[PDB]
Amino acid sequence: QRTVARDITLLECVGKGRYGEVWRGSWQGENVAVKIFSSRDEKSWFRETELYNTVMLRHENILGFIASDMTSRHSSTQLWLITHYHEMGSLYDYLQLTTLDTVSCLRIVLSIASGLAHLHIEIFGGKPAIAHRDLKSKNILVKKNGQCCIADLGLAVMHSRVGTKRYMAPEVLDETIQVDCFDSYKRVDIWAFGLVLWEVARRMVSNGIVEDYKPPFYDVVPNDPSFEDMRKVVCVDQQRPNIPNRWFSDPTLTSLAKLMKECWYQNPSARLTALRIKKTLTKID
Ligand SMILES: COc1cc(-c2cncc(-c3ccc(C4CCN(C)CC4)cc3)c2C)cc(OC)c1OC
Ligand SMILES: COc1cc(-c2cncc(-c3ccc(C4CCN(C)CC4)cc3)c2C)cc(OC)c1OC
Ligand SMILES: COc1cc(-c2cncc(-c3ccc(C4CCN(C)CC4)cc3)c2C)cc(OC)c1OC
Repeated sequence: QRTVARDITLLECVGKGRYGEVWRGSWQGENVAVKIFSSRDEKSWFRETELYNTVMLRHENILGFIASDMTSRHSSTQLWLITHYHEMGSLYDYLQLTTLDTVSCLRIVLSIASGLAHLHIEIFGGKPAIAHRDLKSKNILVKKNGQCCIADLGLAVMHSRVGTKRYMAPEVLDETIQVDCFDSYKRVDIWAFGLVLWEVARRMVSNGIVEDYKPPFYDVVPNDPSFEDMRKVVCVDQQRPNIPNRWFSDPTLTSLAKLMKECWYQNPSARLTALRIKKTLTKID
């Protein structure tokens, strides 16, 4: 009645960590991305699989799902997540070398805001509201058309492993987050979005000037900062990323500085919503 061609050829490893590995693969002559999970991070595969079994997200700024595969091995279970492949790689990767102009900077950040607002919004008929819980530049991929997409729903929570410590909001670091209020999780994503917006804005040229790529808080915490390192910076001293003087000569960067400030309020309920961020970004330039 029909052949079901399941063979995926793994061609090149494009990422390896404690999570496991990501591979460029081939299925029926087309590139796919294959995430192979470590034993240590099986729950990330289960959570993303459970979410996609609940709602088949389809959005230009969400990494495109293809498949979740569990295969029985002699002494172990093998877990793969198969997605669209974005050959330009992560935003983290891309910003290291590349500088941006006004149009490319805005296109990047508005595409991220678009993906994030899609996750956050409940649609009746539709989708549950979704918070990401690990938004960062390594979890955003660059597409050839200049838009980005959001990746890795292994920590996501639906309404109707913990986050990367460098990007944790103050209420996560001081353990005051209202864990029974779904809006709490959206506001944690907004904080992290503001940090990503800062990372990208630094790489936008104005008046012949650009900042070097740096991760958020590069100047105040070590590599692999501890919870305590982050809590002292963000909660106790209430530091925020630096806005360089040169941004205030450029109307786009002046507007982006204002926006990122309104993602970083200590009071989570004062932060902008993803929908409000989108509207603000459509009115810039
Ligand atoms: C099991 O595993 C994998 C399967 C595949 C795959 C390969 N060929 C064809 C298919 C297919 C799709 C859909 C139908 C429909 C047709 C309409 N009818 C009314 C209901 C059924 C049938 C067949 C699939 C799903 C790829 C994989 O990897 C890319 C798989 O591994 C994860
Ligand atoms: C998993 O991913 C991929 C899958 C496939 C693929 C392979 N065989 C059959 C199908 C299919 C056919 C028909 C229906 C429907 C059509 C309308 N109604 C009658 C209900 C049933 C569904 C599915 C697909 C989608 C191709 C892909 O790429 C070209 C995939 O992407 C990598
Ligand atoms: C963040 O997380 C996930 C990401 C991906 C993913 C999807 N497309 C492309 C990539 C990629 C491709 C290529 C490079 C390099 C190699 C060549 N060049 C010299 C520099 C660029 C880097 C990255 C990835 C890593 C898939 C995932 O799941 C299957 C992820 O997990 C949810």
